[PDB]
Amino acid sequence: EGDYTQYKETSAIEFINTTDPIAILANYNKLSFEQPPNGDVALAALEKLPETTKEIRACCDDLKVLGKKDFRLLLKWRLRVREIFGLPS
Amino acid sequence: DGKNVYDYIDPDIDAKLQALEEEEERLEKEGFYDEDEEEEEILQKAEYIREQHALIRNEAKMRKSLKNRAIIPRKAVKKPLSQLEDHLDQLGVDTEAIGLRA
Amino acid sequence: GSLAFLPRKRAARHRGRVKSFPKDDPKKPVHLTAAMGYKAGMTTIVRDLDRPGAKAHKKEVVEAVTIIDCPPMVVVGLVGYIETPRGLRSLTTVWAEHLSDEVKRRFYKNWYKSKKKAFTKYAKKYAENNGASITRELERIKKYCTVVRVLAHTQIRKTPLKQKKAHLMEIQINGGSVADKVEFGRSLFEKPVTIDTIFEKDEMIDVIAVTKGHGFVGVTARWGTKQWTVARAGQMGYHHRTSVNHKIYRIGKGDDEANASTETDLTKKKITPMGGFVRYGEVNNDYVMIKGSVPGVKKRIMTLRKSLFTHTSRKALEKVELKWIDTSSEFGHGAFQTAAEKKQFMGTLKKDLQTS
Amino acid sequence: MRIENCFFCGRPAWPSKGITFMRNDGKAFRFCRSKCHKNFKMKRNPRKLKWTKAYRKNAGKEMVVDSTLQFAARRNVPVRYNRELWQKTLKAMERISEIRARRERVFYKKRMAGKRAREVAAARKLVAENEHLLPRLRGSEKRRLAELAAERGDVEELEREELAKLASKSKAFGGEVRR
RNA sequence: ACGAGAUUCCCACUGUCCCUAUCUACUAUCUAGCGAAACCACAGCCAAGGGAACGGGCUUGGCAAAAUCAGCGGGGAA
RNA sequence: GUCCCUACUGAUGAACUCGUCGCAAUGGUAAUUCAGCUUAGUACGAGAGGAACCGCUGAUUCAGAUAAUUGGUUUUUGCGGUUGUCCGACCGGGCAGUGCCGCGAAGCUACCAUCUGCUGGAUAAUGGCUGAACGCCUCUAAGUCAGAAUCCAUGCCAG
RNA sequence: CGAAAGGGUCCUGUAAGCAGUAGAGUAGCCUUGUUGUUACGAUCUGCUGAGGGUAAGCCCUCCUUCGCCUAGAUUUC
Ligand SMILES: [Zn+2]
Repeated sequence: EGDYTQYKETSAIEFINTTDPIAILANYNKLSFEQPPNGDVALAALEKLPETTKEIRACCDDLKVLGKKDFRLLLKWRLRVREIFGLPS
Repeated sequence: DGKNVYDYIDPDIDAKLQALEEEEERLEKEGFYDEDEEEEEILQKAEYIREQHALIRNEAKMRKSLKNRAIIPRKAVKKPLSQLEDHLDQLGVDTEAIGLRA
Repeated sequence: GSLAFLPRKRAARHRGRVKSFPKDDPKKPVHLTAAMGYKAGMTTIVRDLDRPGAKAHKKEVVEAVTIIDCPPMVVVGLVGYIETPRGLRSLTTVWAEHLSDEVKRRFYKNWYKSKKKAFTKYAKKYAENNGASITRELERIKKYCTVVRVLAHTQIRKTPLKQKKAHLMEIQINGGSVADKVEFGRSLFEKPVTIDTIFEKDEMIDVIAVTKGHGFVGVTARWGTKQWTVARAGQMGYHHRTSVNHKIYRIGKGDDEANASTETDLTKKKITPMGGFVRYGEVNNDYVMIKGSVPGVKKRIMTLRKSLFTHTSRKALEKVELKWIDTSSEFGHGAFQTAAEKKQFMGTLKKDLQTS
Repeated sequence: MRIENCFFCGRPAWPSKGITFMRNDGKAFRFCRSKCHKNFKMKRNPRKLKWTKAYRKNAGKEMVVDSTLQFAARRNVPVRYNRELWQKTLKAMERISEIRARRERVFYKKRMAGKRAREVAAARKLVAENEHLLPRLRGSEKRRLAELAAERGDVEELEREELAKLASKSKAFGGEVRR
């Protein structure tokens, strides 16, 4: 109840900062890089990083068509970015 | 011809088509569409070497058997002179020497 | 099952007989009734529907059509029948001079080893002042017969078939006086009759053919199970059937070089699918595009005849407008209508550069 | 009445071909065949499979920048019907197609630019290491040619002519056993 | 608490079914050679009639055309 | 406490010289129900409500076909991946009564797909015309009109 | 007519081999390396929508190549 239209999006930073990355991947449709109304500097940084390649942006656009290798690649890229950004682990 | 007319329908297409024709003449001008015996004999010899390798492999595959059969040793079997005379001839050896051994 | 088709035996003949020509009155103009063609296969079309009162009105519909290869038939004879208290009786038949080798092949079982002399003495009847004999038979038909039929045979050298033995049949001449139709039949001798003259577009016809055989089959697939009225095992298939009310969607000319083109798509292509009709070949003659499915296997002789009665539906007398005709390969999941369209999509290949 | 493109491979999807999948988010996926449909249900990556346009575009096998391929796009603002406009559009399309293929031909040749240099370099290595497998005439042929040269009165040129003619012109297995 | 104990309920799966379709091997089929047995008064189409609710041979109708191959299960007192 | 003949379903067949094109005695017989649009918010009705003929379009059941398309099936052992063991390694392969997995043409199939199902005469109940019986009267007695998904045929199947 | 072959159409999915320090990793040489070197090196990339199969119940053949042919046996007014 309440999740009509069966569609949900977040920002990429939320996927980076979350404690449960598996929950976001399994329950959302799109990881967006759209600059927030205010303007997120982390989005600007994460967009311009060389780790996020064309394949990474392809998977984030459509989460419901991904497979085993694609999901693992997203988790690996999350860990690499968190190391750059100084997150705990 | 496998295309959608509605996809290409666009006003001012004459200007776009005219611009494309200019690009074609310029590209035909500077040389974007221009097409540019020792090597032939080397390749022919390389094919001959590869063909000989296949024939040698075919000869080896001919005798191999699928699973480890006991075989007659070469020293045990006896061979005709015609086969030895022929094979030596293909290798470029004069016959004059052989003919008196057996 | 149905007891109206009860003697589920193999058809006595491979060709199939009309068994009923439409009732004749002298008021209509002189015309032919039936024709022969060879089943080529099936293809998909898109039709701009114009059915007032239907859900798909003013909309595009995808339909399945069957293609029948129809080389022109050659009229080589004439037959006359008289009315008797015991039914119709053949009084006399008048053959034409100069019959072809194919139609003579029908008269022989071993044509290769035979001294081909069928109708050799009959030819002398025309050319040796025995034309009185030919005219006497023609006058006999005029003054004694009530139904006159035409013997026409196919031309299978044009068909991509290994068979060389043509097919004969009698086609009734309807609509006129007996004298008028006799002069009609004599004038048609030695002449090819094309399919666009017998039938035409957006008219509804009946097709007669022998169904596909299945051999000895049990009750499960023969009579459809979940004495004469009890389901048994026996022959299934190869049964003579007469299917009625099939609408002609197009008649192709073969020489047009744009048979499959419509006023909507401007692609110069013929009806033959990419790679050819599977197990048939290429249709290089006139063809009749019939809606739906029709009894018979591919390359089987097909008998087309007219409707016995004036139609009572709006499916007849309604115009058929075509948008696009499929030509992609039937040998697989085809996606290209023309050889050019495949090369444009995939670019150039390794063999293309090596050859060039 | 439109020609659609496959979601998986991008092949021309014509009417009554393939299958369409409707997702609860409100998106429709069009497939040209069961091969593409079954790969989609198994969650394979079209960008990784080598028989798809997604791989070919992303791997540099196809031209993605050009003036020709920008002419065609999906139009969301209808243009009022005009007979002259449609007729010249068809002529424009025909001109556009032959320019595209005759630009695509250069693209393929540029991709395979250095291929003969590698082939001859490998061929030079093979001959240098396997010189004993080259044609070598025959011992009887050398003798018979030597007498013919002696009778004529250029043995090296005569041998070369014989060597070439036999190379211009297969061995069986076993043979007859006398009964 | 325990039980290859029974029953009910819940989740999951299934050609059990809607409703069937396809595929493989051995048979079934044909040939060469070899080669029985059960059983057998004589036979073998149907209808009505043949008092003893009994017909296979009689009556009087329907009919009725050589010789064969495969399938089946309809018939042969208390 | 007792594998044969026939029937039926199919397939051949000697005699009539072989073949081609036909006729049609006889036998069987096939179509069914519902809905929607228009008529019409009309006739009818105080109101609430609320039809039908002509015309048009679908669907249920049944029947006969067909493979363009979609799905299913795979010994195409067609291509690819992979487990165990082996041919000394590579390449190429064997065996695991088709090792397992993915796709898979062709063929076969599916109201899981698609197509098609047709018109004359005579009647039953009943409603009538002219008109005796019976100086009224009466559809009946002589004569005669219409009329059911009925009957008989055509279309259809066999010959 | 038959057998091959070429082309087309479909199926699969990128062959064997060679090459690029792209390459994680495993080790020697000399002495410190701020850019030291030499070998092996799973994997990746290019040659390569390549390679393989294609009628057995797919399609075509301009001389694409090779071959076969007017039989032999019985019966019939
Ligand atoms: Zn696709």
